[PDB]
Amino acid sequence: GRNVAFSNMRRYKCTNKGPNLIKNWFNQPARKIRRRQTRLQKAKAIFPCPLQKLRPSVTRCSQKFNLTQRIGRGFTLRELQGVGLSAGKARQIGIAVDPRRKNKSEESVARNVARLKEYLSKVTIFSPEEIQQAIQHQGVVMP
Amino acid sequence: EQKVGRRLPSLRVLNSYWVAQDGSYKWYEVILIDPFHPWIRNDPKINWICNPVMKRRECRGLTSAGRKARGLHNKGIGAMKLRPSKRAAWKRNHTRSLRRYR
Amino acid sequence: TANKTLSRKLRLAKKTKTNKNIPRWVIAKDHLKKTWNYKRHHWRRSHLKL
Amino acid sequence: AGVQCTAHSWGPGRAVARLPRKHGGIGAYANFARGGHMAHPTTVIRRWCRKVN
Amino acid sequence: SKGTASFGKRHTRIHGSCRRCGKHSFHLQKHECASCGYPSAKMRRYNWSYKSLRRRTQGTGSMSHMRKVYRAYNSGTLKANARKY
Amino acid sequence: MKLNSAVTASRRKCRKAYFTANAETRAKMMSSRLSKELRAEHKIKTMPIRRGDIVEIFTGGHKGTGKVVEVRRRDYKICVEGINQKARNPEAKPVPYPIHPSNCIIKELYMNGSRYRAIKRRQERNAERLARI
Amino acid sequence: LKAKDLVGLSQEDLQRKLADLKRELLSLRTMKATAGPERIARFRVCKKDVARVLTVINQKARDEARAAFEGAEHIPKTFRPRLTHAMRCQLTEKQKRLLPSKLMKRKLQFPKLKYAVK
RNA sequence: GCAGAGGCCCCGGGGGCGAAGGCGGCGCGCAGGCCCCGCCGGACCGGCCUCUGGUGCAGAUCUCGGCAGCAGUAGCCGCUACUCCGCGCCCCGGAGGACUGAGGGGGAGACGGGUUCCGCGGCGCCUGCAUCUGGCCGCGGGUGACUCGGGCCUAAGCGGCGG
RNA sequence: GGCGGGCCUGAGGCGGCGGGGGCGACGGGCGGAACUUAAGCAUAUCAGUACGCCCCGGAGGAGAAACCAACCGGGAUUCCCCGCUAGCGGCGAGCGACGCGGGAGGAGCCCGCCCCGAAGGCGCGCUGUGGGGCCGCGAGGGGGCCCGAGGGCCCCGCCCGAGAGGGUGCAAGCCCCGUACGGCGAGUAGCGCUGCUUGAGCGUGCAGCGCGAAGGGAGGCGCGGCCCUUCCAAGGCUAAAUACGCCCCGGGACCGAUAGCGGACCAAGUAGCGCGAGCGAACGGUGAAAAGGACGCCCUGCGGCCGCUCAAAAGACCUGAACCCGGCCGGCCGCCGGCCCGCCGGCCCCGUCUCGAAACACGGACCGAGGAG
RNA sequence: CACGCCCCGCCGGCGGAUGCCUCGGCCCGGGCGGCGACGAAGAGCGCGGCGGAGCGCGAGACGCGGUGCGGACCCGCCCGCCCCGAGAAGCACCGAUCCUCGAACGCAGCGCGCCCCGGCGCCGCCGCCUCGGCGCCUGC
Repeated sequence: GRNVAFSNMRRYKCTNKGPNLIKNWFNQPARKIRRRQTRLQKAKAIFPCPLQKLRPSVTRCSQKFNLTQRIGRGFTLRELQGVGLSAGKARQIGIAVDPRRKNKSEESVARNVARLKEYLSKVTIFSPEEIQQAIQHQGVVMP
Repeated sequence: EQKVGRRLPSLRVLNSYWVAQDGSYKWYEVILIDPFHPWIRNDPKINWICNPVMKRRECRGLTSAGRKARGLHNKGIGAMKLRPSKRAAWKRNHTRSLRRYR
Repeated sequence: TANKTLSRKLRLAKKTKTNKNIPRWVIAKDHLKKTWNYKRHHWRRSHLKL
Repeated sequence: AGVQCTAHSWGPGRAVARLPRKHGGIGAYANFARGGHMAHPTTVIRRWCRKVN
Repeated sequence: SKGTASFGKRHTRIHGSCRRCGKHSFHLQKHECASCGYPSAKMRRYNWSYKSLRRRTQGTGSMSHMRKVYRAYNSGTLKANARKY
Repeated sequence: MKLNSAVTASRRKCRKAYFTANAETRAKMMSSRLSKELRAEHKIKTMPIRRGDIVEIFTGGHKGTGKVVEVRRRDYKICVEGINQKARNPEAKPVPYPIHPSNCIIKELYMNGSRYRAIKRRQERNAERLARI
Repeated sequence: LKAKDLVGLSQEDLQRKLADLKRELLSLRTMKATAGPERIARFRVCKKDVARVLTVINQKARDEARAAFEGAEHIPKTFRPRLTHAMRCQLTEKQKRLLPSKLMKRKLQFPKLKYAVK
């Protein structure tokens, strides 16, 4: 006994019966191999196209992290006026669109409008050899 | 709905409306769909009923009444512990991961 | 049970038929060298259908 | 392992030892008894993986 | 007369062979099979004993129309599938 | 080594293969080195033993040369003519000594007709390997 | 017997061989009861032979009926494509991918373009 | 000391010129234990370093398997009982003597057993001694219905029922 | 009064087309314990657990805000890492989210309402259809010495994109198979009162009954008044990343026949036992090959004796421990010490509980295996 | 004296320990996700020249037919192939058969029908045909 800080553990539940609540991670190497092949098959399905898509630059939520920026669900319609594109066109060029997102600042529109402009400048669009030698983006676009 | 679904297992249950009520008994009018009629299978809007995942919507509480009892209709704080399912959310929270690299 | 039902008669019949020792040729064909059957039933020794 | 048996202790006054006894009177479900569940079974939960910085 | 004498008066047959399972468990008086589950559509598969389920289930016997159709999925019934669809 | 994963290196998986093999796989297992002359004529290193193939057994026990009189696929053994165990009596059932095909050298083989077509099949297939597969 | 010959015989003729083959089996069986056989070869072969005649008889009438109810839908149950219980009900790709007509106009408005980021 | 793993054993550790185990007998170590020898055995086995562990028994009215001494001991007394001569076995036939004693140890059925029925052979088992005997074993057989019973009808009952 | 024609509710029958039941898992919806823990025990706890019940599917459920937050903000779902806190609780024992952050993965939409109104999926429908994988080739080893047999030693070599392995009569890259190597939105929201649940606390989610709106919901302390920030409930669809048996494939620093599945055995859910629900054993190894026992000599017959086959009887089967027993040969014999060795001296039955055991305290007939931080 | 012990050393019994093995387990990852009225899962009977178990089948029964390999056997006797095609073992893959019960389907389970031999279950959906109603009307 003596000066032991009190245990905060929870007594084991359904140990030998009912729900299987022990889920050992013995497949961690295996899962990583499975995900890699699936990602590689997706990349092959559109060789010129990137596996992932351009995501908006958003300020991290809450005061503790509200001075750095993280990738988010999509660009708002006001941020799409900056690149002059409709929502459907944005999907065609790989821009994900969050129509729900509201910029909440005029400054927010500008960092996003710049990000949208770069994708449109960097992208090359093809509707034979060029597609074969295109080289797709590997990684999150412009992290 | 569950009583109608048992009486006709061949038919699929959509939603149910309310028709009348008396102090002794309430009368709810269910709307059911025949999943095999060529019209239904050859109609884009309702084709989702003939998917076999949607068999017995009412036995598995996947209707609106089910979504009210499970509380799925409430969203946000207060349903956080019932979204994947009432049972699954408890299961995910109460699991010893025992991650390998640990 | 001198009076019997046909269904009862044919399940008892199979038992009488299958109370047979392993054929000698089979014993030496498979080189089994273990004649017994072991599913053989003695009428007095065992109570079938119980 | 060894748990796939129905054994309940016979109880004192029958002369035999009080350990789980199968219907036959055959010892069962004991760390020592033939066919019994091991005293503490080996389990995958053991951390086969140490960690190095 | 509790033991030996009473057993002498057992000249009858409480249980008999049942159509669905073939085990000696159809009680003639109540026309029900304790292990087969006859006469209700659903069989008596109770979870309390797994030792009971592991005795008669799926795979414990013939499995004709199962093995044959599984084999054809491991061969060409999937080709017909696109044809039908 | 065994780069292909499917092949099994457990002794029990490998030995179950040897003891429970079907006949077509049993025959390939039951093969012997063709003689220097036969190897040159057909360009095939080893071929399956047949009911009447002359064989020279280098096995230390019961060695010698004789035609095959029978092949027992079940025990993977081949009974040869002229090679037998010592007989307790001057006249007795000739009891053959079973020899694994590995020991035999096929000095001459039953040509058959299928076996000239099969021997040409190997030579066509062997040719591809010689020119870089 | 050899199946190739059985296709050759006329359909009425095949039955005639079957009737003789059926009697040939009975007479063989009567001999077994009398025996107080020598791996009776005919008995084993004849038993397979009634099947052989029936199989060719069956192929004749199975293909004939399948052909007769060909153009027709509502085909006899056996000759209908076998599939499985699951496949029988499951909707075809062209019933599953049937989009509401309005979506089909908008879908075409912004079609897939291959793009590569530099 | 035990059991596996990653090394090592300076021409690549010891092995059918006999491995592990068995059995006696030495020497060593305070002791756990070790070592050699001979014989039985017949193909695997270690030393040293590091590593993991389902790792050391005299006991738990311990489990499970063998099994002693009691001990040629207790015991083979339900229903009167067999003997003689036929090889004479308790079997069979002949002759005596008796018993069950007509609510029969008699002739048969319902039920329960489910081939136990029969002819022939044989005692390997069993016949709680014996057997040449048989309910045992092998080997072949064996039950035939318009008129007897089921089926049928309803009784107590129990299913069915738009619901 | 009667009798037709439509419309509308309802009958019988036919045709086609579906439903049912099966899975020891995973997933949904339910009905739902108790031992246990609180060193007692009522709330609590086990546990939103077993079990009962009904459902699907290869996944399932979930899911495109009546969302979080309070910021120099995010922005469907699911799963992961993280904080295991905020809280709750005979504030006892215990219990217990989420939002952030870093990741896997990313996909959005439809109806009603509403405008047109058979333009339709037209024997219906204007109570509203319609539009807006297999197949294969596949390298290279000779003598000597010796053994029942080299896959043994001893000299020498050969092939390796193959020295993973298995087989073969002894330890085989080179004897065989292989292996490396190829190819072909209303009875609702709400409110009241009860029950049920949650960590949710003047209430997390639900339900019964009563009563029931219009701009209405939320912002984690209630109740009114005033603002703000944020969303549209009472209708639906939707891939992905997530789970898991039977089933098949590989690897095990796994167990090696009282072990490991109950079940390594030609016939294990079997032989059996129980009216039944149910319970459920035991049993692997001759050798290199059956060569599975020649010749005899015998015998009332059995059965023996020499031997035979065999490296070996290994002979109903490998090794063959202890207990215990029989022949033979020897002694008078427990332990410990001394001495040639049958004499002296010492020596109560161990383990255990206990102040106290040789105890007329208890467990142990023997012996082998299994047996507990 | 025997017996009984200890056996100084020697053979032989009963037993199955030990040591080695080894087509079996257990655990881990993969892959799969493939049942049913076109009768499932299960069960019951029957089927082998000599055939009891198990497996496999279904009166076409220890299989039959077609297709490609494959290439000489067939676990006992026997009979059967042997052959540059003639074709045993083996292997996939399609075509059929499929007896009673079983979700179990003319009604009971072991026996009874009724109809034209097609047959004959039930709950659905949607047509269709034949119909009732002092529902609502409209004529007569």
